[PDB]
Amino acid sequence: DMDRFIDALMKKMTVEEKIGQLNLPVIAAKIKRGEVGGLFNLKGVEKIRDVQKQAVEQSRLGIPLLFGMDVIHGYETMFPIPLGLSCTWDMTAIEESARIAAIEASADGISWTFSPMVDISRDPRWGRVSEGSGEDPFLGAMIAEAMVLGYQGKDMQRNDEIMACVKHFALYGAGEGGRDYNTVDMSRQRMFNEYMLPYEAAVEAGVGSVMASFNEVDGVPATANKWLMTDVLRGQWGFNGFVVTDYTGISEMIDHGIGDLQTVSARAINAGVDMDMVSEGFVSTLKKSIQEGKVSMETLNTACRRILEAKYKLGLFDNPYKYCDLKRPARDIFTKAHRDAARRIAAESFVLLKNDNVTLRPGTPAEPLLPFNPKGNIAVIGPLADSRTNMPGTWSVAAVLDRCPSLVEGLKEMTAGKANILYAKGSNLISDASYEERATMFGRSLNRDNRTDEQLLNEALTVANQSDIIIAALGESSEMSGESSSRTDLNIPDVQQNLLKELLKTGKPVVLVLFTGRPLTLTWEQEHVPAILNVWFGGSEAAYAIGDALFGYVNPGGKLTMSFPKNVGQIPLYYAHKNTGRPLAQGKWFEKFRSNYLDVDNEPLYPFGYGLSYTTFSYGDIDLSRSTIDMTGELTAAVMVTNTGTWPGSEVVQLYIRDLVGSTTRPVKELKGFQKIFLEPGQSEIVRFKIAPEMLRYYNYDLQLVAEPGEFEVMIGTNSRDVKSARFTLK
Amino acid sequence: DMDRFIDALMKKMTVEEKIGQLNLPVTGEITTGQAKSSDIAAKIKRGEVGGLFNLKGVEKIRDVQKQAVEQSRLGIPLLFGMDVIHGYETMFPIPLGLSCTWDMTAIEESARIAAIEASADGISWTFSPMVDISRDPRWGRVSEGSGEDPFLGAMIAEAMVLGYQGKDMQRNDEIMACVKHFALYGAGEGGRDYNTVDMSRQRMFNEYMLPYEAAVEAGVGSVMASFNEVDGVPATANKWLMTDVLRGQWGFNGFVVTDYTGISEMIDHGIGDLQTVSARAINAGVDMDMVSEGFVSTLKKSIQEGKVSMETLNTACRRILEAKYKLGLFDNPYKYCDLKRPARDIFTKAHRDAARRIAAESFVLLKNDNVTLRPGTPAEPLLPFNPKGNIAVIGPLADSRTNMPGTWSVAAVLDRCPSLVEGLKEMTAGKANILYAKGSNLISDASYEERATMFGRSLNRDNRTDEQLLNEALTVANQSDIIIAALGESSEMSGESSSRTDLNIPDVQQNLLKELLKTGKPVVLVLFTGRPLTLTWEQEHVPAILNVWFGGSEAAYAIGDALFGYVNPGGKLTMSFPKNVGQIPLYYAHKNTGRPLAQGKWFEKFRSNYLDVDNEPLYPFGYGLSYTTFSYGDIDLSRSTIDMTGELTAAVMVTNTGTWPGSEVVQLYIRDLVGSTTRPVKELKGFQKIFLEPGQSEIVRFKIAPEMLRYYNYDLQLVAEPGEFEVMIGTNSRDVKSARFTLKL
Ligand SMILES: [Mg+2]
Ligand SMILES: [Mg+2]
Repeated sequence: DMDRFIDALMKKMTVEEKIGQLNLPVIAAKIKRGEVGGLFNLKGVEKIRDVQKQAVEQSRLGIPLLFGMDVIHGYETMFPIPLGLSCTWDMTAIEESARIAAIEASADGISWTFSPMVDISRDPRWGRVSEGSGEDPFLGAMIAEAMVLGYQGKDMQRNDEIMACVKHFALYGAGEGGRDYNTVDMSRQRMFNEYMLPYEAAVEAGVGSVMASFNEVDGVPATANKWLMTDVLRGQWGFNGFVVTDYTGISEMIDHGIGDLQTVSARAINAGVDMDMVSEGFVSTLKKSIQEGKVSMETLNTACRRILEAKYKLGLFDNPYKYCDLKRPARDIFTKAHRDAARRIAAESFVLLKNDNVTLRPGTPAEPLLPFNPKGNIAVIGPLADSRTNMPGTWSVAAVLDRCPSLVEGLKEMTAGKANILYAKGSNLISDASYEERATMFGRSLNRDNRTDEQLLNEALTVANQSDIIIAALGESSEMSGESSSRTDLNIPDVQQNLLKELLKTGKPVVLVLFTGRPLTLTWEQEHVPAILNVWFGGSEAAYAIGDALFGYVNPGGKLTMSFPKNVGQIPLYYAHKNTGRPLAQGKWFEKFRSNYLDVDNEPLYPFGYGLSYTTFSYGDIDLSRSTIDMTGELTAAVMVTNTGTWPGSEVVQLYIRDLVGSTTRPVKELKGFQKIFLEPGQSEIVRFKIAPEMLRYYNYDLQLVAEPGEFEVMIGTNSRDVKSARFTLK
Repeated sequence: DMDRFIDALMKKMTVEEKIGQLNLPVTGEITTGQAKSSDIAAKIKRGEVGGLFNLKGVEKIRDVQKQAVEQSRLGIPLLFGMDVIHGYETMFPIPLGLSCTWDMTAIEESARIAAIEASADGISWTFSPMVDISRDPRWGRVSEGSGEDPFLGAMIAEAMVLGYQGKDMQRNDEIMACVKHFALYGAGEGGRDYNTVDMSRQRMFNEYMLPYEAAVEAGVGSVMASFNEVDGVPATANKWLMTDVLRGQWGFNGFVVTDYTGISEMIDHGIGDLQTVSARAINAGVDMDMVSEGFVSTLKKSIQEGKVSMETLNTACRRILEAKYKLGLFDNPYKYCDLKRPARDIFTKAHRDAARRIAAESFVLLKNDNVTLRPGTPAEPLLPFNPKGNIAVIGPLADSRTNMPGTWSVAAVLDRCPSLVEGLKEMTAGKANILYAKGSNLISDASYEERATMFGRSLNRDNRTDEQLLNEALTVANQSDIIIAALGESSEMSGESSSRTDLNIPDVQQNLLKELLKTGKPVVLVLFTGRPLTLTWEQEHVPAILNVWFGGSEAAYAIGDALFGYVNPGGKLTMSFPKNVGQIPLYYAHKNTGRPLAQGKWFEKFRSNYLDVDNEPLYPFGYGLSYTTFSYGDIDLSRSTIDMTGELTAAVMVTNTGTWPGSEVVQLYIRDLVGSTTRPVKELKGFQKIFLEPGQSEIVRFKIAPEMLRYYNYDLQLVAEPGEFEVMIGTNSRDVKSARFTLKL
């Protein structure tokens, strides 16, 4: 068993060797000296197996390395960016995507992924919303569990299972101004009720590791916050794994302004940080701090033991080359089977935001543009129409970017012999050249040239006037989101929106195929464009998935997981908000002396849980099996859902609960369940949710997790806004 | 003594009479909320009323006080309250504008004058000062406060309280003040009034609380509970706030009043029914119920049921009686009911002359670039200029009397204030011709204009086309020697329940501005606003920009004073002006983060920065220009190391290097370089407003002591830690000279 093996190995180690287990650089001589616990961002089973060999046969002790990577939404087969993927509301598919990424990464030497990212954000200015699962902790928690299980399985003993790492602990999504890395501040009550659940869910799913965040919390960088890294993570949640820093998290505490490298390195290990990514703080200062009494041998031994336990649980002491089978890449990476799964999941992720009836043929009743049969001349226009490299999304560091089909390429393939795909670039990404350069970093160039926006527009209008339909492929480049990609404006960029306006003016039907890593401010587009399909960034097979949706091979069933505001001046806008003492009643905007603005109502353009279908669904009234239950009781909430349109399709039936009165103020609703159903036209299904007091608990003023007696409102519907309602009492 | 008198009075009182002292109905003509009261005369007779508010006029107040004194069983006199915010009838600048004077003597003076006028007319109690810290210029109530900084906020709070109350409120021209809104109301989410507030305890104490504490320590007689929740509890039910901090920590001896229907609004907040939330309020330390009738209609039942004790009720009642006693109302119920005072104390020339001086002192010169007026002559700034020829005054703020005083002017006579055109015409009679055109409406949307001009601020929008308005303005402009573009907000685009998601000069006004600039005539933007605006376009394109906020009843004259060079602008901003609303919140006293963007390095991947704009406000905290220029020598520190017992002096020579006499606000900032928690990159810890003649120099000296270096650490201990400090002095928070020193144990 483990405790004896590790007891025995640690009794053999020098202090330098114990310190070395805590070092994660991004070398050959360091491994020989036992100064390396793991490496990251090394790609290829060949390079990795050879680094493992050195560790195993050329260090005094032969301790095997962990090999890490940001395997975030795929290894080479790229699934949608996590924010897009969350809109599937499909935990089975989400688990599957993680399973596949693990199969591919493990095939190539990787034993550890820095995933899932589970940070709640209510602030769409932050580029890293693309990396998460939206604004809601219940859904965030369910996804956290699905991802951990996908990567790790039961117990990481299979050679196609790897160690997951829940990040970024904690509260990194609340950075002020939506500006990445910026100050975070909130009450403890808000932390636990509104931000913490997804981290806790990952811990409770058995996640092997946790990554400490860049932000301060209560004026202490998270990487030195003992309350977080020990008292909450271990003391409250019983986490048995290890904590890694984010990239140079330790030395960045110097800039944060809490001390010199020795001081913050000591504070980090004393807080419960076990492994040091890149900074070399632990390696270069811990011996000196042990000599001065600033860090005890107990503390060092604990950190070391945790690293060794992780290696042992991965089976690395049984076999250092568990994940170095040179025959696996050919069998496991970028296979048709995997790519087909990615295409299926990508189509499932898209959110149909609008699909109004349009007058297509003179005299006929108006009908929607989507879906359409692939025939005639199909214009595909815009700076996202013919880019391979922008398809997979940000966070695709192992992807072969220029191997992904562009939208034009994929639609060409899918329509060959049936329709002509007519391309025009239409516009640059944005007017400002310098902006375009930074927005297309990391190999995402759109090959901007000397052609002016007027030139590009004119060419596009010529093409558009040759066509029967216009697919406007517009929005963000993939690197307008991700890390260090914060925006103060959330529009479709200037020249693209002008292009869109001019395309509409041709009188040809226009479908907006929107690429984005985040919520955008879309009021103009909602007013003027007949059809809006949010495709996020769908991964390496996005082009094919988009064709599937456009041509009706798949009926869109995605639902938003983050509010879409009308303007940046409404931020933060989130569905699970408090009522205030002066709530504006529905339809009363504007009212003086209510909580409202002079210039816009309080509502998002599209709420949490919003998404349309090529069919329609109708909800009957809610049946509650009980009108009252006590602290040990239960009841069932039941609703009949009917497919009332002409298309087979899926619906995400959403369960919300409002605690009407609290000892503290409670949100106007909270997601507490969901079921994704598939119905043929005319078919009905009674959807049942079990409601029990465990679900009704919340962190009160004293941070006691309790359900208080009183009345609750149960709401069920197609999104967080449009719901059927019923009430019951807890005694 | 007071205790004996109050003991005796309380011995006579029924439970209903003690409950009645906690009740504050609304009456009169002033509207500051939705709910209205009824049956007040009979309620007073029954002893069910402790005070009233929104009643204006000494004759009306005297009649009502005579009903209280002569016709209730016990004759207990009423408090009479009003929002006397920046003036009674003689109106000073809106508080946010006034804060830009950086002149505590003038601020105190303005409060003194307001107290003299209000007290002359029956008022014993003002709901002032508002001291809420805000970093969010979307919020309309930034107009009512003193900006984003707690040090300056605290000094202003003291100045206002002292101005209203004096030493002890004994004089008949002294009134009770009420610090509001306790607490954290300026941090409402989205900048949307009344919305959720949430923050850490450390943030509360380091960043938000000091101004409330300063008012308490100045002896403020009352505190107003805020509308927002704090830690999930409406402030009106928050016992930690209203008891533990206010009384427990700060030793407040006065009483707590709610804001307007604050108690019944807790039902909406979602913490229970009227009885439950009223019981919670009084148990928390709330003593007086504004309008809701929570206390009067439910406390007896709660007392019968054991939800509120007799000791709790007695304590709340005693606090109200103590307030009345300290104001001298038991000695003389009619102290403030001198029917002959209004004719001699209100809206006098002396008061109005002071308001005119203080208004000119409040303006902030944001830009004043050289312009070539005529070939062969070197370029000069447009401001100041001699009044001569044809001076155009154009825009929707050009000829509006009622928009001059600003929001929260509930007792002002709005249509008596001169418009800008009227004032400039008076000031230039026989010297220049004042030409006028409205030029544009306030904003394209007529429904918005209506709600923005409520409370008697109509601009008299007509059915003229934008074409008619613009063409008339262009005909004026093309005959004019200079154009005064009087643009910006209407007064009620700020104040309560006036939040904006866009902070531009409104559409049709900005279009007007573009067209005026296109004439090629020289254009001065005289900008009216209650809040920071997003002015990047204007800073690029307009030669001269004078921020006049809302100057009060004499604003038009003060504006003439500045334009014509009778006064040299010396105002400095007290709140950051963002480049766009996507940067909110911007504030100068911010943490470094772990990935600070080095100066001049925008854009850098993997630093804390945005893709589309740099991190900086257009105009930083403390920003303001003059008709002259000031230069700063290097800082001289008297020693480089001190201990906790010591002190040092930071000195710098400031020289007037320009051609005009004028004032400079010399600002002291300190950075605690290393902390056990992260510390702001700077914090204002002092200032001195100096006046220099051209060529004159002055050595400005600041005492720096360890007491100034304290902050609330992780454990909320108010401590100074040993280590390095950076002393910064300069003309605003951005442009500073630096020196370093060490603090030791
Ligand atoms: Mg309840
Ligand atoms: Mg220090």
